Amino acid sequence: FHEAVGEIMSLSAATPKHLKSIGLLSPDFQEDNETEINFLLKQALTIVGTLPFTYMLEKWRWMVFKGEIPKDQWMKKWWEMKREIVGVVEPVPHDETYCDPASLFHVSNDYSFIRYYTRTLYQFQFQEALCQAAKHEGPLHKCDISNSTEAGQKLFNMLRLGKSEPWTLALENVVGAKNMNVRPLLNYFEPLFTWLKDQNKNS
Ligand SMILES: *[C@@H]1O[C@H](CO)[C@@H](O)[C@H](O)[C@H]1NC(C)=O
Ligand SMILES: *[C@@H]1O[C@H](CO)[C@@H](O)[C@H](O)[C@H]1NC(C)=O
Ligand SMILES: [Zn+2]
Repeated sequence: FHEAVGEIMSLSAATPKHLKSIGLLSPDFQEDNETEINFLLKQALTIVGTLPFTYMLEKWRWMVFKGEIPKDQWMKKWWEMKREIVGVVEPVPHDETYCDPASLFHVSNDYSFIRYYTRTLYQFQFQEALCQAAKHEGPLHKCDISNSTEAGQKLFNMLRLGKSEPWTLALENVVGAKNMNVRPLLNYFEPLFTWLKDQNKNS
């Protein structure tokens, strides 16, 4: 929750609407659909890039800790999972002597990694929610929650809650749902999704 709340503010502030309203961006600057596509793809290379990697890493760690993977089949299973979840193949073969996942900082320093997954969703579930109280009409990526007191009050109703109540109840106070949902992310990236589908006709 902490990082999602921190991140939605930056997501809204980076919009060209707030930039042209703050004076940094000249008012005589109309955003072309090409620039919107470029910005969406730059965002996706981070947001949608990290999701399969995070999910695969956490699944491998859970399967190791649960004993489903034998100690002599770790790297085999790891590079098997990476070839069908992340879609990434190792350039050179690795035996059980390697510990490639341990080369990551969060693995060798004993940090839970699933946090970076849910945080990627929650923010969008927040953002898509906060644009409803802000009465946004256009695409989600152009939404700005500024100047709208209703969205701020809806957010604060959960912010003041803290840990006193279950996180599901906190979600229902903003997104109106008890379980995490991925539909806001797809709604956010739909303009990029259509363009990507159109660009891959022959590939
Ligand atoms: C919010 O209100 C201020 C005050 O009039 C205005 O300057 C600004 O353009 C409005 N919109 C945004 C996105 O800041
Ligand atoms: C932007 O819209 C124009 C008008 O339909 C179109 O010709 C152009 O291909 C579009 N570009 C992108 C990146 O969507
Ligand atoms: Zn932070």
